[PDB]
Amino acid sequence: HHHNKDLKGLYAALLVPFDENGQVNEQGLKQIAQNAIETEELDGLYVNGSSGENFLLNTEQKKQVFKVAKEAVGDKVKLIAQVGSLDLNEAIELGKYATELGYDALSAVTPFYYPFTFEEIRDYYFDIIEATQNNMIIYAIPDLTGVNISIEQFSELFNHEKIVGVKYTAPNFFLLERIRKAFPDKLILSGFDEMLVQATISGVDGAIGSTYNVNGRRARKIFDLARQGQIQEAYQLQHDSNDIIETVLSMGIYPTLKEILRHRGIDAGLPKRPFKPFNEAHRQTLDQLIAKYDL
Amino acid sequence: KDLKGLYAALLVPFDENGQVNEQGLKQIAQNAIETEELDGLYVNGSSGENFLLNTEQKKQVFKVAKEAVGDKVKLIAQVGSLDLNEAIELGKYATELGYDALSAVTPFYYPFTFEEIRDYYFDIIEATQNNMIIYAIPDLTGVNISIEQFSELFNHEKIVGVKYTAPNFFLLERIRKAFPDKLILSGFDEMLVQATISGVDGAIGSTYNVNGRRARKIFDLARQGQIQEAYQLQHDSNDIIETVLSMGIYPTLKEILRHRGIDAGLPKRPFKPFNEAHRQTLDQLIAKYDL
Amino acid sequence: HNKDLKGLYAALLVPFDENGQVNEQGLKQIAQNAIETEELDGLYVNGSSGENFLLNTEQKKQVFKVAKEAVGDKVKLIAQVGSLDLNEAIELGKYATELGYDALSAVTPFYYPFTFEEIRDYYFDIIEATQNNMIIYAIPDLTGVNISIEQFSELFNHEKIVGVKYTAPNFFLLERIRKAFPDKLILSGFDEMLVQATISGVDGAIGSTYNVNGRRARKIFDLARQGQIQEAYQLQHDSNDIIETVLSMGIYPTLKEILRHRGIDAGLPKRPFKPFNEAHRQTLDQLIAKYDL
Amino acid sequence: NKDLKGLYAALLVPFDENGQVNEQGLKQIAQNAIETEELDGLYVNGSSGENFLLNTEQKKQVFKVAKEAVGDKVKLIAQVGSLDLNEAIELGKYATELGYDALSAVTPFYYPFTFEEIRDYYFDIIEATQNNMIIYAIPDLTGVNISIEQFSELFNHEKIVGVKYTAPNFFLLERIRKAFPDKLILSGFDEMLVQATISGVDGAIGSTYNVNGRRARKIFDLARQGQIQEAYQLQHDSNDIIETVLSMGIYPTLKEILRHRGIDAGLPKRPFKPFNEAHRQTLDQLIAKYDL
Repeated sequence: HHHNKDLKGLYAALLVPFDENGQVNEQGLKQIAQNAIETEELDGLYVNGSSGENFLLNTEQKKQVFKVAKEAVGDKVKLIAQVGSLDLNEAIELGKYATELGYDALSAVTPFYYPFTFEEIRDYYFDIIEATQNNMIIYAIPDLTGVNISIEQFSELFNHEKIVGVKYTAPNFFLLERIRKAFPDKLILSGFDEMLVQATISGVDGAIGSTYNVNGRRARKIFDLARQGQIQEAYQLQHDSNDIIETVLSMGIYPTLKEILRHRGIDAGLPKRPFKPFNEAHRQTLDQLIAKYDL
Repeated sequence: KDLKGLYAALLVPFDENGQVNEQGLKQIAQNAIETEELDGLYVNGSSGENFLLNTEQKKQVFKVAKEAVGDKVKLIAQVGSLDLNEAIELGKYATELGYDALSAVTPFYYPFTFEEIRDYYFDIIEATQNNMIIYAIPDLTGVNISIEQFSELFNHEKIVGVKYTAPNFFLLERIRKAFPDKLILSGFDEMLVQATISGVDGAIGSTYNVNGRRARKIFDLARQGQIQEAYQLQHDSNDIIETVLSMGIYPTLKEILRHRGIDAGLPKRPFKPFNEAHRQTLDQLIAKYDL
Repeated sequence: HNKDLKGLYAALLVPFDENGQVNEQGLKQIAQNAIETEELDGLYVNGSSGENFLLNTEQKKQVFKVAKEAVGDKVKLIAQVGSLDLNEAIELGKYATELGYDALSAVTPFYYPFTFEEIRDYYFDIIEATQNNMIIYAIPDLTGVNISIEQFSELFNHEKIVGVKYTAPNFFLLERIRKAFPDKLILSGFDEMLVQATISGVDGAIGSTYNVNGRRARKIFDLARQGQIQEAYQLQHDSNDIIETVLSMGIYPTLKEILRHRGIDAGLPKRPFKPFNEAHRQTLDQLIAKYDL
Repeated sequence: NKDLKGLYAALLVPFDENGQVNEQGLKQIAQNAIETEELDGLYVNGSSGENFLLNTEQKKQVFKVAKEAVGDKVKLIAQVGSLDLNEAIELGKYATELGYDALSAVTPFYYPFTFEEIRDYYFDIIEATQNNMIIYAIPDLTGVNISIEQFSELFNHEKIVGVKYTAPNFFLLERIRKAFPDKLILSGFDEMLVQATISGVDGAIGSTYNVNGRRARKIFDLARQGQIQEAYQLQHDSNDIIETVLSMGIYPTLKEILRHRGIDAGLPKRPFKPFNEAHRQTLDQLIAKYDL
């Protein structure tokens, strides 16, 4: 019954603080990590994903993020390693690395940019797994990648015993339900924070999110209350969170989330160029959001 | 009447020449209210093959539907058309028949500006004096209506709500919050449970013609907090919905009703009749879910 | 004998009054302007440009009849009868055939997600009932409907599907179609890309802006085919200034405003299209003086 | 200080089984583009070179090998665009120190960057390298569209000297052409070379020119000579080639055409799959029919 359900829970998609030269701030990274567990009371980190600006880093920076995040948390804390890269050699090297550190599972975004064939995408996942022997979590983000995965295609992927589930962000709830019903034996972690409540009643096993770095407590309440049948209160907390998410998005989500962390005393530094620093023309509105929701 | 609740998007049976089978139409209407226990009918919508009809057929449908059902049945008339004159004329005829509100698809095909789209709704309201329900269906029309555009529409005291089909639950949420006193009726049968926990006041659907009981149970159980059960029922409804789409929805839905002894006739060309090659699979569905 | 349908057509504009009723005398002036002033080979009638999809059946007939009575017997006349209502499409196709239009045309059925087999048989039904030649009208940007080459060949296999009014913005698809169907009429419908369309082997063009810019359009088409490509292109530069400007202002109302400045009773657009905005007038007059419209 | 008009090969790269660069093979591909295909230049480490699959050393190696493989009459453009701005700067410097005539960069993708962010990514690379820059716009792969307004702001930088244009819109191309008469426009859709030519492009960069450049130049010359019907006939032929190679997996197949000439074409880098032998006969017919 609990087969493949080990990595259930709520996960922060770890944010990364940089210095003026795109270099990782290690003490700040350590702080954001500890904030996700200790303050936001979350189950795990999903490390070197979209939110950690992973795709702007060189190979050594990524390793560095994999190392500091595991150092900064206790053994009870679930850890997923996003090692997806267009460079399959890099992703294997990062895969072996993350595995040897004790990350409980790997994840990889679907290959993008090039119009890869399904067969090509499938064997990208098969090759990472072959070389690393770790469990693998599909990361489907069609809004950034342009890549869509039919139900027939998940069936082919989920047919590998080491492809354990999916970080699901397509916004389609007909698809999510088909998937949920077709593959009950597989983990589905949802990736759209602003739709947590809908994903919960669609039977997701949990969620991964950028905004759970600042709003992990409301997010837990949303997930737990919906699973309890307290729909109305879950939805009201989803209103609050959607105020939050909509505001962060209109200011540049990763810098803004990082400014919210700064305000708690964290050294959240800067985003990596070409991402721009938080624009001060947004500061007041950001402070109102913070006061109002006590972030 | 307050317009809350569950509506069949009324299907229409046609003969070989694409003419309305009045007697089968009466039967389809009575099936929705009496057998499927629905609150009302949404008449001349997408599911009634409305956009294939001429003006007289439209009137004929409005008349036969209204005459077929109890006085206390909620009735919404989709009068939306690319021909504004036609829509005004149809809005008047249905209002005079006693339809409780009007509904109109966002003008489509031509790339109308928002202002143009706005005053089409306002011209319709002005000529008819009936309440109006926006029919938003971007998958069919290519027209999206942003939150600010909903604000301006909803500022009109006679635009009392939306039949919402955009597959976007972040926007559904924002609209639900920004407009707590407007009517929201969801249009995606396959996502009724997600729409319900999102605070819609009801739902309009083509598959409620055959599966309105299950639909009611999703809406009620989800709101009473029996969410696991609501969701299981959605799993079941989505087998039904998936099969039917794969077979051509309107004719397949009509084949299901024909099975109950209803004279569900034919789809209007250029839709093709139900393909016999699907019948076994359809029979298995009907048998499995007692349709 | 049948006319060679090759050539340059106005997508005919229609003037209305305050109530969305056809202004017949203006419509006549518009049809005469296209042929006598703009010097075009023919009329494509009740197309997108005639605000056709806004009309009732009686109105579409009216427009078919006025357009035909307005031009000489030499003038090529194509009737757009595409409609979601197949019965109406057939009644219109027969009415235009009886008027003596040289070909029918029909937009691909839209709104509903029709099947390709369904789109095909809508066309075959129209032909069966009218016995006229049929021109497919591909406007994927308004319909959201696309036709692949295999779908075009299944369509073009009908001997009475004589061609396509092609408005997809894909010059790879167009080349393939040009290649695969040398025996079929391809008329391009993207006025702003007439030069590229000519050099790709189109048999002519249908277009709304030819109502005011037909002289330049003909020179683009002639010069491009004579290999005077640099001058051809310069006239497309100038033509696209005009297209872009009227686009920005609401194309059908603005084109009818230009017709108005020639003394034509171009009336109003049919609502929900709004009338030409006075705030654009100055710019339009400058455009009119600079390109002598 | 060359003007950069003309026909470029987007240079393909041959790999071994472990995704490593086959150098000897690379040299043959550069020389085939220049010597056999009679082209003005190479666009190096672009989409066609499986660039975005490579690590940083690999991109250097390609830049270095391609450059050593050709003479000084040969115009060279270094595509250094990268989600990693540090890396993009690093490569830009390296290419510029090797003598590349200009740099090029794909618009930052994956993340939904704002325009200001896209603009300053280009400005920083210029700042750091001081070479000329060529915008690589490829909306079909990136989902990034550049408006005429955004081109004007970009082209306002004296070092942004042009654009490799692969958008499929000829109204926009014509607009661009008219508004920026002083800038370089190199079209990137091989299947639309003729239409781009008569639309006033200064030349073209393409993957199929590795095997069909001779035929390409004739499209480009004939259409300018106004030998339009002939140019277009050669576009027909070319598009039979393009369509056939696309249906088989463009980069591997193109490299298999090169093998028939005795080039050590190697393999593509995974997750790209090697040319599938089920296509062999059809490819051989194509090579035979179009004399490749």
